[PDB]
Amino acid sequence: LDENRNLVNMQGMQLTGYPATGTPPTIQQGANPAPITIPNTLMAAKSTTTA
Amino acid sequence: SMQINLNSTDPVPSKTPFSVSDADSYNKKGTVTVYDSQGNAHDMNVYFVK
Repeated sequence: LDENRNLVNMQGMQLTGYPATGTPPTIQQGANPAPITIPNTLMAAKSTTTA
Repeated sequence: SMQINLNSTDPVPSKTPFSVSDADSYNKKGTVTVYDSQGNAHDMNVYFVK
């Protein structure tokens, strides 16, 4: 991880990837894979609409 | 030129018609890029509803 926590190699270059996005994150297979970040984030307070 | 192949166990995308990126609204996504005379670039998304 870089300090933005974008994944990088020994020389800081961004390991591009196909982004799981949306909610739950869904694989954008075929979107331009671009720099991938693993930043920590709050676990969204999302409702128990159906249980 | 972009070519695709599919398997027909897919349903109707429940939210029909297609919309830009809402996740259920397409059986597959595609992307390709084009150009214009200013030297710009656009990016095109391609989607499938069957």
